[PDB]
Amino acid sequence: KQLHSETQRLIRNKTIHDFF
Amino acid sequence: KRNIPKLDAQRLISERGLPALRHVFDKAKFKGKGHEAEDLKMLIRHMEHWAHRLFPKLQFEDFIDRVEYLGSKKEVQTCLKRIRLDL
Amino acid sequence: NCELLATCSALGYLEGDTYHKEPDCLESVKDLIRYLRHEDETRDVRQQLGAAQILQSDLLPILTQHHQDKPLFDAVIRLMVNLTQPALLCFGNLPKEPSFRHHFLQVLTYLQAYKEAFASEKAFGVLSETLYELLQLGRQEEDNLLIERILLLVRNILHVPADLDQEKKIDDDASAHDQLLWAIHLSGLDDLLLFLASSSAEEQWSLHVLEIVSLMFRDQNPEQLAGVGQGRLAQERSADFAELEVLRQREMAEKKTRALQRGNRHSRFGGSYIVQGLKSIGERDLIFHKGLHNLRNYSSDLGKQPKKVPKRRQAARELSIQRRSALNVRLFLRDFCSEFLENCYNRLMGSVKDHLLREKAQQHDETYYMWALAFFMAFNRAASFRPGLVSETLSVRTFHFIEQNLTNYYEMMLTDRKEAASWARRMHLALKAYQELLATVNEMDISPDEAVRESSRIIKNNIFYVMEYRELFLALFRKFDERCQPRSFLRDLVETTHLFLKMLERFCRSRGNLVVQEKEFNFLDYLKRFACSTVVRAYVLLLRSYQQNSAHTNHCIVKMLHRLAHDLKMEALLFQLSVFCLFNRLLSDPAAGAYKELVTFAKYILGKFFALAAVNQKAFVELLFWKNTAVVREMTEG
DNA sequence: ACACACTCTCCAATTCTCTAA
Repeated sequence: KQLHSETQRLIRNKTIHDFF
Repeated sequence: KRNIPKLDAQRLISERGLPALRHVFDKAKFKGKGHEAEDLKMLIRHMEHWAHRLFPKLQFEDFIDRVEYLGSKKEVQTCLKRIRLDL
Repeated sequence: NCELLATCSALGYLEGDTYHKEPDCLESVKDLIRYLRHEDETRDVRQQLGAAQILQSDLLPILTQHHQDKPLFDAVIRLMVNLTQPALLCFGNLPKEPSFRHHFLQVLTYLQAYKEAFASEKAFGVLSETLYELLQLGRQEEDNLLIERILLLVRNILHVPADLDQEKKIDDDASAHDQLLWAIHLSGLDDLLLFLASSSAEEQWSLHVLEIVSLMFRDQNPEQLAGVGQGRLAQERSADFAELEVLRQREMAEKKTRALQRGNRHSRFGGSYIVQGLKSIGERDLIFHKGLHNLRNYSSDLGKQPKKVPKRRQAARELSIQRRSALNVRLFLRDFCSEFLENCYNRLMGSVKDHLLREKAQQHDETYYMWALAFFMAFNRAASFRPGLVSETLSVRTFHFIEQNLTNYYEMMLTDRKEAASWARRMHLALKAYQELLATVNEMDISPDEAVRESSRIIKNNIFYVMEYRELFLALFRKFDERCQPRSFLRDLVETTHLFLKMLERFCRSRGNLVVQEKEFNFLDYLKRFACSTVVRAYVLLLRSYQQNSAHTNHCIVKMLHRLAHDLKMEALLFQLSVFCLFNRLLSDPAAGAYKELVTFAKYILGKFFALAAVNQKAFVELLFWKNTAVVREMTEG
């Protein structure tokens, strides 16, 4: 229980002139 | 007047229902391994035949829907306890 | 009628191709506004203006030719913005009253005509030039208002739906929406959308651009859109000849089966037979009046008409159908989509998420934000670009946000009966987006990079440790209903379930045991929850359309069904007469060769049934009824 | 005397709501 839970828990520009 | 017939629980637990079902298959025969398709055809043939005894008005699929709904009622459980095991 | 038709004439007149306004045209449009300011709730002035065709007759010439008068241009734009506002917003809903329904339909008819009228590229060209000038200011409140109303004008034009029922066009032809979209490209107006989406300071307009872009792409799914290429001409030509061939072949085969079933002599040739020993519903043997050949496939129900359903007993149905636009439009859309993903997605999503978090009193529509991420992530994945192109959305906050939204929609669908249909639609949209998130984390596992793989493990770890994601599927299956949701929702739900179980199984293999929110986990115990007979009823319903279901759909459902029956030993739960009827039809169809897995699974479970039936005759009763878990386990004991 | 078209009624099936098993 404890060890698996612990180890698994511990994982957690352009202007408009340019366009148009 | 307006004596419309319909399939309710008391009709479903009558002789042409579950009792007739219990006795229809004891004359039948089945071929088993590699013949499951044919056995299913035979089973459905007898089932459509039996269903037509109980209420000759509905199509078979519609009848199955009525039985599926009507199976919920305690009245058929009072008969099911007899059909299962013995009276 | 005549009053408006007489007075509205004041705006001007047309000389060949030169339009001449009246010297008091501005006061005239002000009077048109005064009419609308005192319009009836039936929208009578709008119907009158539509009947007089003022917008088509005068306003388009005024905008194209007389736009140099900026006050007049502004007046005309705001007038038609009010006139073009979508009917659902004007009436507030599709009316229940037949009189208001007729007025709604007529208003929408005029809006459809306006949408067709707006197809002239000159309008979009002037609008784009005007907007290009306005953005050079880096302005007055009236300038911002003109930008606002320009964007809203094109929004309103795009928004009113196309009558595909009126058009009835074949695929690769252009609908009204398609032609108008092509006109957007031909005007160059699309470039301004990409500028507005990419420029940081224009964030207030980016929220509108999201609605514009999402309105454009509605007919094309991103996977098939990513599929397109210059060789598609020969591909469609050859494929269509093949499709026509198989269609003709199928009709021929079916005809011949019917022809053999019918007798050869004419319909008055007669005869009568007694089926000796087969008793009637009455006391005596059946008398058969039909042709001799019919007894080869006899079932007594063949003469009966179906049961007449009540009006309110009918299930839900789709109001929509799949389509493809013209190849020119498809190519343009693909280019625009590629450029948006290349330049604009992450910045626009950050801006929209910022506005949705901050501006809650303004009640912005979150469904567009979820639509856009669902669409662009799918396009990106279909093209299999680097995950960096969609970086902003790759975080835990998205999963929590959409879970609370989807569960809110679920709770509202249950509680708010008066709007349960719309709540169901909102919930369905959220589910679709969530499925794409799962597909995305699944994809990056098979990438070559350890860093993104570790990020994938982090996300999946949180999703499986927390309760909500693993409980949610059971919550949806528990409350699925034929009036509430159509079968498309069920397809999406079960396929997402298969994907979730696949990733869960792969994650559980990492250690000797997985601990979760606190208890030691067990994959088989989690799967035991799905042994509820209601879930099986939903699965059987989805299985009735196996020939119309996709290959992926059929694979997913049959894989999950075999696992649940075999490994949990809950096989007897599938002993049902409805299922057996479907199995009978399945094995009767000559197309069975295409469905090897399904027919072999069917024969396997029927073998189990007949093996039990040979020992215990009570199975013929149990076949009529649904089982509680205890009954499923008790049937083998007897 | 024997067939269509139309109008109209009353009986009881389907669902909402409250309650017990």
